[PDB]
Amino acid sequence: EDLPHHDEKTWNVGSSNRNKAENLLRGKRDGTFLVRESGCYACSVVVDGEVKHCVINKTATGYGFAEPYNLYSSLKELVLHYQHTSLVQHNDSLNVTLAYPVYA
Repeated sequence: EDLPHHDEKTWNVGSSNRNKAENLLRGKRDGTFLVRESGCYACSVVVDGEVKHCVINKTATGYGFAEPYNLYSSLKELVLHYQHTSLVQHNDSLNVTLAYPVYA
């Protein structure tokens, strides 16, 4: 019953790239997502039938999608927040939550 997001291996694919992310998310439902590393981090998430990508900033104050909200202490804390809060506030093309970990 607890969210699958609590196991970071269900969504953090480690060192990867945009193409690999597209192949992993192809055919997945809206809200399926992953976090990838290498520009250190990014989020790939399915929105309205398309795979979308955005940067995850790693700053002095924490992780986030945009200032003044780069304040999450870890990637897991970031993911848990955006599991219930839409990314739409940061981008009108990203009206989605991080609902389904790619490997859950």
